[PDB]
Amino acid sequence: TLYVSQLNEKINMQRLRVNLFLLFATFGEVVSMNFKKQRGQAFITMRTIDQASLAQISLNGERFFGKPLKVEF
Amino acid sequence: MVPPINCIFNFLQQQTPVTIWLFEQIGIRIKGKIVGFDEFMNVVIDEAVEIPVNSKGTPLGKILLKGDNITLITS
Amino acid sequence: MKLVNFLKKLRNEQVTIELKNGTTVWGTLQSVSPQMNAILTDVKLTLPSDNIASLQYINIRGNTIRQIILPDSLNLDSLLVD
Amino acid sequence: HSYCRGSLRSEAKGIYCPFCSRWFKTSSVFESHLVGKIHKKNESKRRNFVYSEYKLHRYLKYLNDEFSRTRSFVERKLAFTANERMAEMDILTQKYEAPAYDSTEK
Amino acid sequence: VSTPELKKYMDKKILLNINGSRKVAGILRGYDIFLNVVLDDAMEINNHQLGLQTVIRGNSIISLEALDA
Amino acid sequence: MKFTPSIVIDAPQYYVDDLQLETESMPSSLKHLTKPTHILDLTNNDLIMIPDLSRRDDIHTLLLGRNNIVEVDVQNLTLSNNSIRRFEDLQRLRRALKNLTLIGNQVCHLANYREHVLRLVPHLETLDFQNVTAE
Amino acid sequence: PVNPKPFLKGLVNHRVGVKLKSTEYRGTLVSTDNYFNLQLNEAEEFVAGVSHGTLGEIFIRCNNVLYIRE
Amino acid sequence: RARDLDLNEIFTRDEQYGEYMELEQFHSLWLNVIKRGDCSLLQFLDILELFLD
Amino acid sequence: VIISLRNNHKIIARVKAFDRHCNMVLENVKELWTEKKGKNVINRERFISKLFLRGDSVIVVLKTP
Amino acid sequence: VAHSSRLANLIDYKLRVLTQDGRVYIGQLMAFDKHMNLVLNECIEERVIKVEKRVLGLTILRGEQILSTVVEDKPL
Amino acid sequence: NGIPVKLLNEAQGHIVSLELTTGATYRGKLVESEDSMNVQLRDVIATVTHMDQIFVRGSQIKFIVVPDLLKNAPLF
RNA sequence: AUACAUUUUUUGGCACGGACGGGAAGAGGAGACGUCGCGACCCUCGGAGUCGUUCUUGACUUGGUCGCUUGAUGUUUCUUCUUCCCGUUC
Repeated sequence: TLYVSQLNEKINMQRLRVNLFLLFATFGEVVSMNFKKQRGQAFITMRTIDQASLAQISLNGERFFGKPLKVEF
Repeated sequence: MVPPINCIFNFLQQQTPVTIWLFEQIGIRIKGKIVGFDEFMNVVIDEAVEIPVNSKGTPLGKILLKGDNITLITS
Repeated sequence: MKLVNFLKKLRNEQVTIELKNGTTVWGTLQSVSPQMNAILTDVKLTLPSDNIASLQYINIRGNTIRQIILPDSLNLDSLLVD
Repeated sequence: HSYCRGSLRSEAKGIYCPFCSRWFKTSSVFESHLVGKIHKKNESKRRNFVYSEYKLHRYLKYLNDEFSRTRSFVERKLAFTANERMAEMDILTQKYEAPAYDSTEK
Repeated sequence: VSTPELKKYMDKKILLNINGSRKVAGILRGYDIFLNVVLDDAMEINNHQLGLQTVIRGNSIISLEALDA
Repeated sequence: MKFTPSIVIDAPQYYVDDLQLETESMPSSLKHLTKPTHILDLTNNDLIMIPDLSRRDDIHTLLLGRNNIVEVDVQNLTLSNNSIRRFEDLQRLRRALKNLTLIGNQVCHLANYREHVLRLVPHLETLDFQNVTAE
Repeated sequence: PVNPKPFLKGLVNHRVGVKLKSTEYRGTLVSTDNYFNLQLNEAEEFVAGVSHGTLGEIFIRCNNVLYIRE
Repeated sequence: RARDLDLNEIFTRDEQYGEYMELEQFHSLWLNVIKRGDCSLLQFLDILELFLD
Repeated sequence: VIISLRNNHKIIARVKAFDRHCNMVLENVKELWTEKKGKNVINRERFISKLFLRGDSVIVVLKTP
Repeated sequence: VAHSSRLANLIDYKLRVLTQDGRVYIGQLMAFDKHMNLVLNECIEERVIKVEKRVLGLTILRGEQILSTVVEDKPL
Repeated sequence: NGIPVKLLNEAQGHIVSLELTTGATYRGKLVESEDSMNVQLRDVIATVTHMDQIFVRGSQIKFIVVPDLLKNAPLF
């Protein structure tokens, strides 16, 4: 699982999750809330660990809905 | 606790102004006096009166209204 | 006595079925439950003025099925025997 | 060449016409009737149907053996019992959903 | 077979949401295995009470949402 | 490793995070899926052309990441990291589609690539994870 | 004292009218059962208090019934 | 050459690949046409025979 | 015999079977209804050879001598 | 899809499901009932212009409201 | 006995979602369930309007969503 | 290897060159009442977690508003033609 933050919190939750799924499907088979605490963040879970590492290195700072995303394990 | 059957029995004993509502039918109501009792909600109610609901009065005789289409009772 | 029994006896019949919502259903009855739940194969759903939708397997519920349109050739008296 | 040309002839009533469903004394009146407004109307409205009827005719003739075969089948199934009719249906079904070549052929 | 456990709601005022987008109010007095309700009377939802006590049939109840906690 | 009926039948099948099938040089024999999937994942394969599909009425999402798509013969189409090079090669998408992603394709660096897609495929609402705006 | 079933029994071979889940009816009652299905003779179909047709010999299914009346 | 050739998509089960022709359906439609039920499957076939002549 | 039905279908037909639920096997079947999207007036009816029927549908059966 | 006899024998298959209201529940049948109630593993309610879509999850579905069930795909 | 019923019972405690025939979705902690799906729920929203302790009669219930943890064990 | 139909399920309260489609313009589709969305001058600003007992479990908590500058959708009353473009079919 990778933890993403610095995401544009204006996107509706279901759209955010569907774009997240689409974007991250390129690395392997793939949780986001809008509470005050959790807004602008998401946890993306992959079946394979190598997929998570590849995603992390390749999409670090990728412009998503206008902002550069920050990814971490 | 006061069961429904018991209540019905009490009503019957009394002979009081009962106003029945119809299931899945807003516009109409019934108003009479309970005469009968059944294992199900079905009863016979002599001197009944059909009522159009306020969103007057209409003529009606003695009737048994069937248990399945009952909703409300009061007596 | 029972029509359920009769229904059960009717096996492997290519039949139309009509529902409470009017949907016409062309399919082969592989089986039916004691409570009229129809299990069809080689199924074809059409509405009563619009296009058709075909399906391989459909288990329709007993409460829905208004009228099962029976086959062309059928010996009814024989079926009705216990 | 034949059907619409008075192919149906009777020694008594003469020549019948598929389109107008009437007979005719001689070939002469038959020919001078094929230009009349009536026959024009009919042959112009009921053409497709007449032709389809004809096809049903000749194709059913070419399939006489199949027609008979089926009628037979009908009578058989009809004279079956419950178990019999069921087993027969089973057979038709198996024939229907069976490989065209068995792993056990010569 | 089993009794509807409405002993929590006994002697409390309840919104009986009933068939056909209607409502009833009133304090709960009794019930049975079919979920018929016997209740000391209240209004039909502006508002107007009918009856001293009331009995609602089981089938008719959509919901019985508690007014009191 | 032909995309075959046998291949599709042993393929991981699951409900994704829609019904999705987990999946090659040529797209073929999709008939065997029986139109039972909302999504099909064809990522990391060697497909050259997005073509060869049977009539599939269910199919709403196509994830085609890291393949070799250079030509195009449905609501979401993800084509990230493929080989589309000319704006004109994207023309067949006008006949479909609301979510489109073509990132990491040479075509991306062509002058006016974004405006070209917007005018030729107006049904797209989100392009490359950015909202198509009125301006 | 008067329950419904006995009343029903009493009212056999007598005029009755039935409303439905709606159209009014009017006919002489032939017989009844526990399920409250009906069999009537000289049936007249009161379409909201308008005798549309006189059917005669009929059998009413129980679940569509609303009420019985003289 | 013809690996995806399937007869069952051309013949119904009641036709048995040309053995029989399914005319029950047409017996139905026929009942619908004559506006009655005095007509049996066999009487319908008896009707069809006319077209052999 | 004729049967009235919940969905506005006058079923004129020959009865074959009968049970507790008032389900019926029917021969010589002739239904009567009206396919009509308003304002319109059409009266339609179709012949069916053999037909099973469910009982909840049945409102009132009748016999015309 | 296979040529089954009953519903019980086709347990855990991905299922299309219609209900009286007109919604379409899709998901794997985990468990059946005497009254045709269905447990669905990964359930998606699909309602109708064009298909509106909602992912539900693990769903108990009452048989009263169920009209008919169809097979969407194979297992796994 | 019904396995869906069992599942429902198990879901007691958990936050179930719950739509009726009317089409009025609820979400809440499942307080009590019976053989007939006579559900009680706490802290329940009602599609929106917040409300305390709703009771619902299974007859009028359409479908129930249970949390996906119950998928795991150990009823099936 | 040799079993039944009268409130919670299934006896229901159901029902009333030629076509086609989309979009735009010009002439002689429009009004409620709701329910979920494109933008923003705005608002707003950040299965998990704890404990008792024992080598693994039981308890307790947890987008709203304005526009559309021609967004999407049911109920419910009343009363189309021509031209241009793009796609399917023959």
